[PDB]
Amino acid sequence: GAMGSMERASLIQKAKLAEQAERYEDMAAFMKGAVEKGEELSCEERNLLSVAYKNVVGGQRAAWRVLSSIEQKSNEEGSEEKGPEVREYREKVETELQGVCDTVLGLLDSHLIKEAGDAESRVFYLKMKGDYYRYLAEVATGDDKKRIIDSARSAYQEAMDISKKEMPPTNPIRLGLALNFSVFHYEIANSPEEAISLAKTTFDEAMADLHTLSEDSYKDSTLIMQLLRDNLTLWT
Amino acid sequence: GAMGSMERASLIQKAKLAEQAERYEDMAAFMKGAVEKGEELSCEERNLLSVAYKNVVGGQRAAWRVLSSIEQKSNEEGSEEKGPEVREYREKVETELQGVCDTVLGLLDSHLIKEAGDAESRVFYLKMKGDYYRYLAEVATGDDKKRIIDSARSAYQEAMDISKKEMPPTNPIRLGLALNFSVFHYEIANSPEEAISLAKTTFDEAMADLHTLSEDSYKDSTLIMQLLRDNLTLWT
Amino acid sequence: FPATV
Amino acid sequence: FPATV
Ligand SMILES: *CC(=O)NCC1CCN(C(=O)C2(Oc3ccc(Cl)cc3)CCC(F)(F)CC2)CC1
Ligand SMILES: *CC(=O)NCC1CCN(C(=O)C2(Oc3ccc(Cl)cc3)CCC(F)(F)CC2)CC1
Ligand SMILES: [Mg+2]
Ligand SMILES: [Mg+2]
Ligand SMILES: [Mg+2]
Ligand SMILES: [Mg+2]
Ligand SMILES: [Mg+2]
Ligand SMILES: [Mg+2]
Repeated sequence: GAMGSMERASLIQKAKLAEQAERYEDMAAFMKGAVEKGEELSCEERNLLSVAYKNVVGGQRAAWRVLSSIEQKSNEEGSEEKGPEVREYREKVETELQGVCDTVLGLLDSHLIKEAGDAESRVFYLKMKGDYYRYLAEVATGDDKKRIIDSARSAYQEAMDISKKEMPPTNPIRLGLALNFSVFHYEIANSPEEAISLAKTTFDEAMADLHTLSEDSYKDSTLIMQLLRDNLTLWT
Repeated sequence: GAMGSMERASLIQKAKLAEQAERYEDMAAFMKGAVEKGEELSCEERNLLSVAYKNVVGGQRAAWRVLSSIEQKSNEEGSEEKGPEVREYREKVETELQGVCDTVLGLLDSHLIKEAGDAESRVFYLKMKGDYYRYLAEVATGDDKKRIIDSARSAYQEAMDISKKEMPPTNPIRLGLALNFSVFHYEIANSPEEAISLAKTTFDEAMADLHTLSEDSYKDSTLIMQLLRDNLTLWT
Repeated sequence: FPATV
Repeated sequence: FPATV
């Protein structure tokens, strides 16, 4: 909307500047503007989009967890009543978080995903779709909790199916997708065995393909493999 | 404005929650709301106000310095032209920063300072006045640079005069004021000898009064004394 | 909390 | 940068 008058190239340039300045809200707005120009995004541009919103929602999630913990403590036995302020402020942060998720999901639905034909782009966007439904799921408590969870699962599953067909087992997008879908199983779907199985199988299949990679590709793949191992260690 | 319908006590409670959640923009808005209720602030409340805006403007200053450095490099010989984007975005951040400073100065002028009769409150607010004019000075480049600098100097000077008359040399507000006024001299007023002299004299006069303090007062005083020493080490 | 990317 | 509080 407000970025309608700025050149696409200028928005991209400014997103990169905002990243350098750790101005992630600005970075997200610039990339939102870029997406709304209607052209497909390059790999670098998709990274700017994801980095920006990851940082924004990351901060909101951290704040929501702080406030939720305080709220939970206030509802324990022996806690002397403090009024509606804790709930109200947790709700405020929660609503802002949901707004950011809805914004990202909106961009994916209008029209990033439908125009993404290459495996690398389509999987990247579907992973994002899974991730932002997962963030919605983390705060969901009502009649829509189950549908939100299934929306996350559905997006992750479509991404997994394409990634298995079209990309090598060491592909960083394939690896990152599996990492996050594994976390979905553990943290959202109450399926810790599925989480562990997915992380293990992904790790082992990547290990067997490392021999094919250059030094630079090896670096990115092994970094994510270490995250899979970290989670497995956390869970076993 | 938007906080007009919330109870003063609720605003204070929410500012404390926002602090715990590291939501400093929210914290500042809540405290702005509290100030606008029109009642004087307690010591704890003055701390919430200062903490909130310190963090907000601190982030803006850090971002402005990043962007200014990029802009400066783009104006060196051999740098291949990139268009107006760097200047535009530095200006955007700069304007937002100035807006925050103007907001704080507004609160001090309407009507925190005029209603502050006790030395501890009046010095606290005048120090803030000096600080936010200093932040304006850091980005000032036009015909108002000199007047902005003199506004900072004037506020700091009135604060110093009251603090010397009314507070012990170990008082943390007196110490923090002197620390910052010293930085003003070094960084803004191009008076490094005045900066060094002020830091030295403040340190030595505090040292001689430490014997009067309890363990808790000793802790706060010596912490700020170490900052004075750190600056002196940086400058000599 | 577990690692995601 | 120098220390302020
Ligand atoms: C367009 C494109 O190919 N983007 C993906 C690319 C993968 C590597 N990368 C990273 O920043 C790290 O890994 C991922 C980030 C995002 C996604 Cl969706 C998957 C992997 C970040 C984590 C790491 F462990 F440090 C490895 C690199 C850049 C973007
Ligand atoms: C109402 C009141 O008395 N507020 C001042 C009080 C001083 C101590 N303090 C701090 O957080 C530290 O020092 C200052 C902060 C602000 C100001 Cl204006 C002066 C001193 C923070 C720096 C430190 F070095 F860690 C020492 C304490 C709480 C507020
Ligand atoms: Mg154009
Ligand atoms: Mg809600
Ligand atoms: Mg399987
Ligand atoms: Mg009232
Ligand atoms: Mg300007
Ligand atoms: Mg003197």
